[PDB]
Amino acid sequence: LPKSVDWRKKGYVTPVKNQKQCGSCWAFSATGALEGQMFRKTGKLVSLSEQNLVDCSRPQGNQGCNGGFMARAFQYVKENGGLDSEESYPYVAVDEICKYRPENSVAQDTGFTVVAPGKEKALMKAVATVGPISVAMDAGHSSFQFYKSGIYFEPDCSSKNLDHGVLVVGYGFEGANSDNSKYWLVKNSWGPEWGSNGYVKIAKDKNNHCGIATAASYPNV
Ligand SMILES: *[C@H](CS(=O)(=O)c1ccccc1)[C@H](CCc1ccccc1)NC(=O)[C@H](Cc1ccccc1)NC(=O)N1CCN(C)CC1
Repeated sequence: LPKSVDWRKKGYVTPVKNQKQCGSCWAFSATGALEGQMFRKTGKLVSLSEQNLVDCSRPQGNQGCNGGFMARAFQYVKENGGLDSEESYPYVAVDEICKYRPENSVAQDTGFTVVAPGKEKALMKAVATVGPISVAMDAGHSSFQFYKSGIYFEPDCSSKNLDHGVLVVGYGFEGANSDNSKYWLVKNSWGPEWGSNGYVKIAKDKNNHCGIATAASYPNV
């Protein structure tokens, strides 16, 4: 595998979005992964509708602004037979009634693939050969809220108790040593003003730091 990967450089990633005052992180992680996979198959990067996921995936177990799972979002897309674009189904950061319109569907999946739980080597393989991967992490510490640059490392992070869904768009390392200061390049959904232009580097190969590889998955297009 390459020593460094950054799918943003290949056009697989849309601009950083902002979930605002709604616990829809899972929806942004899901659309991010689907945007990358749809790009692989069509060569077109189209911003997808998180609102569509928020309003419509309750039957699959999601609770809109009150939390959800990327896996169940992918299941919704499969069962629903499609997902609308952001332009046609705008984000309003509140739970509303499903308004999915088939004519505006621009993405689909037939299910999803789960990365071996807790295996950072497996996650690395997926990121390198598949594209952006949806992941869950423990981002509940104040250190994460205040992240600005460098490699994020929180001694109190849990690899089991996760509370935030984000997107791994690559990996690499700082300094000159390819085997040191390694990190996962993560796209957050708190706007471009947060962290490093909306992104955060999470310590990689540091015993599955913050559970980055505990619940990773990607939609099958
Ligand atoms: C997104 C995380 S966030 O809101 O940006 C946030 C903010 C500050 C610190 C950490 C995280 C949401 C928030 C959900 C929430 C809303 C309101 C009150 C409490 C919580 N979190 C999720 O949706 C997580 C994502 C996830 C995916 C996979 C594995 C582990 C976590 N899921 C979630 O919280 N769920 C799952 C579904 N269930 C019905 C409700 C709770």
